[PDB]
Amino acid sequence: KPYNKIVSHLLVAEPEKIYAMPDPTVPDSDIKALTTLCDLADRELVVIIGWAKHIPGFSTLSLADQMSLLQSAWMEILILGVVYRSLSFEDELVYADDYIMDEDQSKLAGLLDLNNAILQLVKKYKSMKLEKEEFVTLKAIALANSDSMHIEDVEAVQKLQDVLHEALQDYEAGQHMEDPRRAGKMLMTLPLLRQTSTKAVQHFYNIKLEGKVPMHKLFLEMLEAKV
Amino acid sequence: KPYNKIVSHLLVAEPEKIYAMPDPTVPDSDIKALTTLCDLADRELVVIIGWAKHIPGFSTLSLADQMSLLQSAWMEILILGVVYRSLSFEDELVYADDYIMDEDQSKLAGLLDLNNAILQLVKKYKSMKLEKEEFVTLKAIALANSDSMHIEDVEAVQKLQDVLHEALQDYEAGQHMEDPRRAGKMLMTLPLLRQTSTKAVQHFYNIKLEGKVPMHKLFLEMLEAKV
Ligand SMILES: CC(C)(c1ccccc1)c1ccc(O)cc1
Ligand SMILES: CC(C)(c1ccccc1)c1ccc(O)cc1
Repeated sequence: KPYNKIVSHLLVAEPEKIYAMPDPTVPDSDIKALTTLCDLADRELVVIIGWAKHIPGFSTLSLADQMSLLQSAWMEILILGVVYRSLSFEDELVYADDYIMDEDQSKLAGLLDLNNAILQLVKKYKSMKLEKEEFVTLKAIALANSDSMHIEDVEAVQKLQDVLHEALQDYEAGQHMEDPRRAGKMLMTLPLLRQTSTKAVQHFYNIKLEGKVPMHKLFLEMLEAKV
Repeated sequence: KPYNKIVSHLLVAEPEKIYAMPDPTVPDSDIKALTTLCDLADRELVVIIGWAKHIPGFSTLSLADQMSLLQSAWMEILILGVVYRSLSFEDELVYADDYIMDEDQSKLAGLLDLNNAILQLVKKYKSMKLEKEEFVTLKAIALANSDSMHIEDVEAVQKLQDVLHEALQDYEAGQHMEDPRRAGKMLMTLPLLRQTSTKAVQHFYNIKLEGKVPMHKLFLEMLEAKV
């Protein structure tokens, strides 16, 4: 009862920060902004795949089921990261330490509506005082609960959901006795995460189809996955 | 402890069944199918607005906040209804007793992908053995948790969420002692409901823009709401 092992484990499994490194030789444009974001996402995806192996039971799934979960959840994981990094900021999104977007920049990149939705997620989590413990557990839950149409072992995936849900419940029962409904409140933030992710995916799929922004192999693979 | 009053209340507040009444004089087409569905939805929307007043604290919200919740949640409520009606069927959606769509009909109407997503929701709820008690409580939660950008009294809306979340938790603690994580499992079905609803809204917005399917006042009002 010092607190949940799965939560502790997810905390130590947390990947190091990644830099966006916008090209200082390129003039600022919508194409620059979007090229930078997609490049950053491609590198994050590598780290996410590595991170997932630390989740209890994930590496025991078939490679196919592992990839199905990742192909469904990837954008929710990416978004939750930016959301968390942005918690101590106001009306700004911390994509990286060297890449913090305010309203004007979002307009320039054509991302005003998308970044406003992400800011809505930030707003909700701020008022809830989302902790790192909660963030890492929610990223794991979003992976397990990602609703892929293509799952082979449905029951094993449901088991993984249950293991991580239990970790959230246990953590909340021990750490937040003042609110016995905090775990459920955390789970009730997942629909807006799903909604914002669905919008981000279609948006960047549209950018992919327009052909003006170069994208790397892994990002494209994730983007080109079937719903 | 016979069981939760809010749940009992929602049960008696449950609206009577509505008929689709496809026009028997009109030849079957995609336009007929979609005209019928949108007409049915328009009449359901009237009943949903009436139903919401029975939810504790809802009518105490300002008219603006009431309408914001409804304009964000309406499609999730409509979808959850079809999902529930379809639970004892296989690969068919019971839009109404006189309007049950199989795969072929969905293809004809251009709804294959949408109806497959709704069937995924059905599949999950079947395996969970979703009860009417749970269905009615989830419709209410989806309304309160609908994530409108336009809320005036955020704290009152959060209170409504909490009241209905508490009802779900209490019901599950009393009725399903074999699974102390069933309430959370119910909440973890809301992201796919949100996802499917977002897709249904854009789809029918596209149909609205094409101008070939006539739609009524209230349905259009709900469709024309800002995200
Ligand atoms: C490019 C992408 C997918 C993005 C950018 C803007 C809005 C939504 C997603 C992104 C990139 C990096 C990241 O950490 C999170 C998301
Ligand atoms: C027309 C609409 C919004 C619909 C139809 C097909 C797929 C998704 C939504 C609908 C209509 C009636 C209904 O009970 C639930 C949904």
